[PDB]
Amino acid sequence: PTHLSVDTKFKTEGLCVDIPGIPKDMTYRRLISMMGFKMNYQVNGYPNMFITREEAIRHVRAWIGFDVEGCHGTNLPLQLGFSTGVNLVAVPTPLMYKGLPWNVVRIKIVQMLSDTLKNLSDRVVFVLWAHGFELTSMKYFVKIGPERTCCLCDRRATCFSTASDTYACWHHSIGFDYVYNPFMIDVQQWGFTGNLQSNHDLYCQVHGNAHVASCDAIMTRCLAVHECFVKRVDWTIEYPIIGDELKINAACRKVQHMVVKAALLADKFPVLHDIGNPKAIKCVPQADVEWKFYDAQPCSDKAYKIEELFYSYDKFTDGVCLFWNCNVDRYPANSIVCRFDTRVLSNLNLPGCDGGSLYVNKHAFHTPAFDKSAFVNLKQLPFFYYSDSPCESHGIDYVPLKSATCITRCNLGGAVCRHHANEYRLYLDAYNMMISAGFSLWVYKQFDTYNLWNTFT
Ligand SMILES: COCC(=O)Nc1c(C)cc(C)cc1C
Ligand SMILES: COCC(=O)Nc1c(C)cc(C)cc1C
Ligand SMILES: [Zn+2]
Ligand SMILES: [Zn+2]
Ligand SMILES: [Zn+2]
Repeated sequence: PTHLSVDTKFKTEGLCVDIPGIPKDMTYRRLISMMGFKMNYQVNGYPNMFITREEAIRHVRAWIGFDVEGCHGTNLPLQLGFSTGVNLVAVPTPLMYKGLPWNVVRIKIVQMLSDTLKNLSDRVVFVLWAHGFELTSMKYFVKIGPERTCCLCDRRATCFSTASDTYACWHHSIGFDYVYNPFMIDVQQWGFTGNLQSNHDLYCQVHGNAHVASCDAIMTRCLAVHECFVKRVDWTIEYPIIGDELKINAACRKVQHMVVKAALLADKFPVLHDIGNPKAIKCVPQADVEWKFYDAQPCSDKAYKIEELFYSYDKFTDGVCLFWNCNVDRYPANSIVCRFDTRVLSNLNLPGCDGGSLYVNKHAFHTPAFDKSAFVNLKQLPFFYYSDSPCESHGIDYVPLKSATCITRCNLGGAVCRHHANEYRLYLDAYNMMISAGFSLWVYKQFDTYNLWNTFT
């Protein structure tokens, strides 16, 4: 059971207002045929246009919500809405475009999907709340057949051009007019009571219903993200590397060791309460401190309430609390915090449910909306580099470093050595990588790097 059987049953009740008289008994095979496509008994990598919830989850980066609303349908104009906020009007002859024939609408669809998806995925998954018009409109912009490769590269073909009779991936599709071998999933097949807006609004207050097709496309995809990543969580699914995943993760580990090490050296807390991932390891193994761990999985729905995390019966007020990606409603004043900023624009961060974002880096993590009020008892952690390692080069040309934030014995002594200058510049690069990936760093108000200078005596 790798792919979705074309002989699987498809519930058609949601389709009968646009398509009156639709048979109750229906398979994906008959549905695809009714959509004007022909599968021709082809065992060439594309067994079905529709996919399972499990395949959809593995391909979350390819998700594009799609809705079609009849403005007046062979005789009537259709409004094509996508979760990118785009609305196109197709004539049979929140960005709104005026009525145009299918031959030009299809060119815009290819361009839009290609720019959105080229750095996210090898495919497109149309996420629907199917009522009929969206399925019957696909024949005007989609072509299907065997799996193919790009004419200019080795990636799989996602587009076709009738002008040159060629196939292309999302990176090489300029001027292509057809979407080739797209995938799709109907959210209505998952068993819901009531319409799209009533199910979406149960969990999300950030997406409204401005009554246009793109609003429904956005609500549709958001509801699918809620079901697959908020209410259901699977950390055993691995996602491919598409960007700076490894550098970002390495940078996070470097910054954590640095910040926690200097907080312990500057304020000498007797105990550190490490709250978060139950698989955490001490980030400063040589530190004197009493290291105590508290297990909390990443919260994917709402931030943890500090009262439920700390109360219900031990002394968190003693020493310092470390919340490394442990999203709480209000941090205590004695904290060291790393909190992901859901508003960050990146190829790793996908739009999520109710202000949250879906951060995909090896695993998918739905993260509650970033809230500046969580950090009221703390301040932003300033950049700094600290090193007690000896000044000794060993073993990439040089320019002398001058910086008030290079906290080393050589800078204290008046002149930064080559070793600490190379290490500072590498650390600053890792730091900038982590911040630009969306991570934010917060610290207890008494934290002062001036206290690190006397750790060299
Ligand atoms: C970060 O979590 C703080 C906290 O309250 N943890 C805790 C729990 C949950 C149960 C018992 C019996 C004891 C403690 C210290
Ligand atoms: C409950 O924690 C109260 C608090 O603010 N603790 C604190 C103290 C007392 C001294 C230093 C230098 C730093 C911290 C974080
Ligand atoms: Zn290509
Ligand atoms: Zn929503
Ligand atoms: Zn040095």
